[PDB]
Amino acid sequence: MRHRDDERQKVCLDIIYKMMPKLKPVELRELLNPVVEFVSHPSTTCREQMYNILMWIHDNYRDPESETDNDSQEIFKLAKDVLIQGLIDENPGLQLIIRNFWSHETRLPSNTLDRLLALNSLYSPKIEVHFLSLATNFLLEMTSMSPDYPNPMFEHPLSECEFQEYTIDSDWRFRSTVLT
Amino acid sequence: MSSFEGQMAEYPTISIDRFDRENLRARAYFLSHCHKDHMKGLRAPTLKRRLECSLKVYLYCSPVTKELLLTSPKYRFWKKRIISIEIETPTQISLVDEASGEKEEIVVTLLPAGHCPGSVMFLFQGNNGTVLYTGDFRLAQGEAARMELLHSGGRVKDIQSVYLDTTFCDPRFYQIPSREECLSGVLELVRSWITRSPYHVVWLNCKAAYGYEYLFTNLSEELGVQVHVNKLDMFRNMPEILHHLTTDRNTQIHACRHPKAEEYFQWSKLPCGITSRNRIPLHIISIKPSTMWFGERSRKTNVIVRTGESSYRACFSFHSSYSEIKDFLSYLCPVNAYPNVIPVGTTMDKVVEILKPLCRSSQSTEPKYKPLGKLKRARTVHRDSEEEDDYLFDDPLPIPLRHKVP
Amino acid sequence: SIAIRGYGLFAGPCKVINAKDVDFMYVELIQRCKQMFLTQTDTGDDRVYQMPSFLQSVASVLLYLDTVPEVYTPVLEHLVVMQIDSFPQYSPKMQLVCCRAIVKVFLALAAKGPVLRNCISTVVHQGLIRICSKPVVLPKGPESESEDHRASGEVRTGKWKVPTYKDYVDLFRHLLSSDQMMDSILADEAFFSVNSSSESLNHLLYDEFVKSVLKIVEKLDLTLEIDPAANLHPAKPKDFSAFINLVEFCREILPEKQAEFFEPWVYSFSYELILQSTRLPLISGFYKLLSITVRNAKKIKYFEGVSDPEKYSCFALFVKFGKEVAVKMKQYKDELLASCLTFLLSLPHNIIELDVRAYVPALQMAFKLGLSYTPLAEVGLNALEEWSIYIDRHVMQPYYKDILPCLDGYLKTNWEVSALSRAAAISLEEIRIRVVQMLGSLGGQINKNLLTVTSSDEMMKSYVAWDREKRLSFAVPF
Amino acid sequence: MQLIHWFTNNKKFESQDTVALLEAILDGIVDPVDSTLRDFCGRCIREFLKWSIKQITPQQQEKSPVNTKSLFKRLYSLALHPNAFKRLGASLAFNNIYREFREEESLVEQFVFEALVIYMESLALAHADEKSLGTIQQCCDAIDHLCRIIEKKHVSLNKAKKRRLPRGFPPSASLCLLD
Amino acid sequence: LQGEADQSLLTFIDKAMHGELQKAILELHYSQELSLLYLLQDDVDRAKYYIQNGIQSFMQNYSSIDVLLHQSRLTKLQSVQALTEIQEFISFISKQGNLSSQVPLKRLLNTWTNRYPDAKMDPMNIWDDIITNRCFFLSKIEEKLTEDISSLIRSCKFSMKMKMIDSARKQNNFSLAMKLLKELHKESKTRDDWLVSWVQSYCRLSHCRSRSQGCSEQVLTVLKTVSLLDENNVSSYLSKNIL
Ligand SMILES: [Mg+2]
Ligand SMILES: [Mg+2]
Ligand SMILES: [Zn+2]
Repeated sequence: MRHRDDERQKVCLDIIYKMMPKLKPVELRELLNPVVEFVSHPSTTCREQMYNILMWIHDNYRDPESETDNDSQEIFKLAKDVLIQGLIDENPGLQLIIRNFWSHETRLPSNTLDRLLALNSLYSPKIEVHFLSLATNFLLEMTSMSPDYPNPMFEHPLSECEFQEYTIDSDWRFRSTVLT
Repeated sequence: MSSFEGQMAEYPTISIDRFDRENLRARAYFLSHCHKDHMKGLRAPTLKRRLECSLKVYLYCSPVTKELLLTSPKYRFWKKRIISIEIETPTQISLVDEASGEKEEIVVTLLPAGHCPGSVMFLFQGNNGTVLYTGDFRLAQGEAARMELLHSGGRVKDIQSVYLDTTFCDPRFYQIPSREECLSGVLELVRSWITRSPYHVVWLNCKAAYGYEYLFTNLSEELGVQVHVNKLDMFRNMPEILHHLTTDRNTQIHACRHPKAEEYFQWSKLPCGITSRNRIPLHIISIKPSTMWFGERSRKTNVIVRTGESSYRACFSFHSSYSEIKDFLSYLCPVNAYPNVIPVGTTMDKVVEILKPLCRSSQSTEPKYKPLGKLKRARTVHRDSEEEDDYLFDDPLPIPLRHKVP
Repeated sequence: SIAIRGYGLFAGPCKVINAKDVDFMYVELIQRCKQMFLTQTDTGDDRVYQMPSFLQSVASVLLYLDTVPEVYTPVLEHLVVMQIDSFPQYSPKMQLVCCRAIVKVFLALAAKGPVLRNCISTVVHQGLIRICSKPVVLPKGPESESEDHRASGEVRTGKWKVPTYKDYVDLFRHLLSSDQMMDSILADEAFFSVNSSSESLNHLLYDEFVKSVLKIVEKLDLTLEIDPAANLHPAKPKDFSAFINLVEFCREILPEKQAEFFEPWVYSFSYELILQSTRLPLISGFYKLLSITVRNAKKIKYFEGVSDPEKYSCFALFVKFGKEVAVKMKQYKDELLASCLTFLLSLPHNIIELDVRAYVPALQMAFKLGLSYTPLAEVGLNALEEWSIYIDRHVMQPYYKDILPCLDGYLKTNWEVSALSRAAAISLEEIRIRVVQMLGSLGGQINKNLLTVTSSDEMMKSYVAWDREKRLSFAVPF
Repeated sequence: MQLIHWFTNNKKFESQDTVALLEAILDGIVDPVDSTLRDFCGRCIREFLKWSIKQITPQQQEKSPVNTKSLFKRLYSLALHPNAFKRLGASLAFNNIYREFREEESLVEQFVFEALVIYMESLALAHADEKSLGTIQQCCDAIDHLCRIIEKKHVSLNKAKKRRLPRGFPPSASLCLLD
Repeated sequence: LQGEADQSLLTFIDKAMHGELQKAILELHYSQELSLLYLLQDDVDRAKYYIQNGIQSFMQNYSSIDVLLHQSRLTKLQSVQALTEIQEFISFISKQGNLSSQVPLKRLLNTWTNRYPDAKMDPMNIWDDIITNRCFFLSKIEEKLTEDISSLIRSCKFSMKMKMIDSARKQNNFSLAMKLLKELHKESKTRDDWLVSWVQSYCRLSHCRSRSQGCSEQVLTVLKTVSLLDENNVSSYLSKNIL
């Protein structure tokens, strides 16, 4: 796998993804230690398989209390870290896949305040330049599921409105005269 | 020429296009094409004596190269030791030692070169990485991205070294026209000449033995006339080329060769002994396809130039130009790159410093920290004798005391 | 060539020279050169590589006869012109051979009489005209000779690109510095050491180049015909192109030989350029030539100790012209304003000391435009360094608070110990380095003006709120 | 264009938004560097005058030319400025709005003599300028436009009505063409 | 730099620069100190490399400070003169034509004696840094060569030291001024004009000091000046110099 070859590493990751559902925690950990090295790989097809492997690991190692053997914990931590790093992937399609994986209702709540609370867990010292943009996107994507979202922001058009004349020469007028 | 010593730095047990001095100990021989500058030592008496004393050493080449090589009577002793390999077919070669039973497997891939009948590339893959040997190739700009076997999943493979052809690796040969343009020009000229009378003939002063078959075949297909050559039995198994050549001297287009053909043409006589048919004199024009002559011009020139009343020159190169070489090497982006041949004008250092910015050497490092110890002054030469008046100035500041111990 | 050398070596000491055959061979050589190079306008693949030998033989013959036929003087002048034109078509050694041939012809013409010394003047003028007739060098390569627009049937091998003025600069430098070449010419043939050996050929050619430049300048028609600065077109675009090429060639040639021979030409050249510039204030080549002239004058200390009357007249002329340019340049644009600022900042410190207030806005505009255009920044840095070095400190003191704040824009464009402790045309970078070195060279009493309270008050305007109350209340719909 | 249409239907003399838009356009039209912005601001002043006339009844515009008065007073302030670019901008604004200004009888009767005197003074001030700027040409074009406007409607200008008193004129209760 | 000998700092830098963490902060905030240490070890190439690194670090730091922080920008700008003088000395000591004659040395001394910090707006740390660097540079120059050049160097050092004492007096740094005057008292008596200048500087310092004191202490602090002022041995020099 360490050898630089796109097709070879791709079929290696395929073999790993196919043999993963029948591996032991220690074996899975010592086999995932080199798998996470594809986060900085130029090929956009090997990173996809690595992210598939990591999403499978995340979905099949959610249990934090049960199945506690000090190996599943580290595997889950590493998988979560690399999945978080995958939020700034160069490929827009792969980044969209990763953000749709994270934006699911199982991993991020649908309530606004609950999602704001949970977004702090998606932080890592790796994604710091883009953390604010990702958080704002995750917060604003919940607006589409709102009744007022497709409605117009203002009822009447300018064709039937009143032109507001600021006739009151209040303290604002002194500043407007001082300005120009 | 070929400045290659027929020995890669990664795989010294195999020799390519050179069998002269140290290649007599090699375990496998490779032949790019059938040019004489790439066949030094192939007919040596020492190599002849070695072949009859070994059984596991072979000569790998293209099938067309094998056909062109076995035709010559001087090289027919290789008939039982040549193994032809198809292009674009990754095969495994066994580098078994003769004396000891040691063995070593390597994967070679033959890629087309577009130079002459049988010219191919060699792409080796073994324990010491991937190396590429493009011996006398010809690629236009934007064609390196179309080689299937040089790509692994849509990206260029990791190549460790490239022994590329640097025949025209100099700013003199900036952009040589494609061979189709020269072909069209020569076709138009020969048509406009021979279309007048059946006694107008056209000579083709071709210096190289192989490489001009494209011109011959296309002229024959576009004019219906058959080119005359000295020998054509070498193409007996190549129907698409054999049916365009003829040994008869009663044809208009000629491409025969002779060491003293220049004086013969000056006397209005082709290299073949015939000078006139039916006692009617022949009107001969000479077209010499070459490239080195165009690389010395001082102003704007054309593909088909006229250097005399019955003399012409054509820009027909089977070697990649400077821009094409730069594009190819920049697209491959290898770790190293070694020039196989040095140009006549250029030298080794200039070709090396031209090829170096194209190699994948994008790794810099800060200089090593030079330590500074044992300062260059031992005794305090700047010490005072401490004689003062002590009354013009205020009292000295008392030495501080710090008892904090963290 | 063998026959000419033998005839020389024989009829020299033998004293058998007869004009009835020397003129014969002279006419023969001239007619052969005319029918081979001038009239025969075809594919002369080898003729150019053998023209220098013909020129050397023609010069060796011409130096012998005393009655030169006046009908064969044009053919000769035009022949030397066309030989000069073919200079870029030579190898680095063939170029030296061509230079030797030209110097030999000039030496053969500078010994007969004034009627043939005028031939040197006219051949230099025609060669300069031919060089200026070349196309203008564009910033990037022309679309015809571009990277990947090679037309069908075009072979770009050897010297395939059309020559420009930049290819004759080496020829003219060799001509203006032909001293060891003259020694090689004279020491070859025995008769060359007998006639007049003009060691001042360099000064002669320099004066001829200067007067030819003047004649070309006073001959062109730089008139513009038809928001207002957009529909303006040159009446004769070829004249405009020739003027640009002439300005560039002057920039390349004039500072040769440390501007030694340019001292007597300072006043006349400056007056002619200033007249052509005040009659055509929208041409930047005049300002470029004036900048070149002022730099060449400063190189030879022409204005040092001015405060002959010609030096003072030139000083008083430049003093008024600088004021006029500074006053009228307030409405120019990118190229014209750049050239005007370059000229105004190229002036010596003696003129600046008279009134620094008039030239401070020019330096400010140069520093402001240097953010995008690096050469203006370089010119401004050089001018500021010259002013800080040579102008009196008490005069420059009240102007640093206005000059230096303009240099702050270059400095405004990561890790620190507080983080690593927890962890346990020149480029713009060269301009920034020069600005830092400029601020350091100025003492602590001067560089403090980079940060003035007025600059801070002006820069604090981009940090105040547009409105002091929130107006646009948008409720995000969840 | 739609913003100019919307901010030109005010009813009071100096509306904050209308004055802000007019000042922005008049500061863009006097830009010494950019010419495209200057032409676009000329078009904007044209649309400003057009939709200030288009969004008011003729009986009300004769009573109080709200936006026309502000525009003309600002053009007069720009035409007498010592800076050449502001005078050039005022001349360009008039050369852009003369075709819409002459289609209103009351606007002409009220502003034509004042504009003529102001632009004559501007052409006089433009004496010390250069011919490459273009202030002389634009000012002469504006003066020719005003001259044609006066020639076509000279029958109504010969009467002694109460018009706007131009600059440097003695106080009077009427203004005719003889003055 | 003042001439002492202690391998503490050199061993400390050697131990620190051999670590990925310590070296990365030593090359960032103390590159000028590293350049000076390499100049002390007669390593001109490394010194020039580190002074260029220091120029780049100053540029990076100054480009990151906010515009509204005027005091921080001024404090960062107060080191450009020292950095540029270090780079200028590195460039001067590199060429060989400067060690043959004394014209370039006199030019350098004239450029230094006309480039001083602000006497009242630059704090005493900038003055101390610049004067110490100039003295170290002059010492290194004198160390290569061996009215000769040594007397010129001594006169330049004395003049710079006196200018620094004047600047310290003008900034109410009376203790530092006294400490710098006491160090120059010995060498000022070697020549004749140096003694008069030293006595006059001491008297000016005692006058400036006698303003924020009581009337009983002013008399005491100024009584020490009359004996130095009306001295009779320098009367020969005073009778020939009217200033
Ligand atoms: Mg070959
Ligand atoms: Mg070949
Ligand atoms: Zn034949």
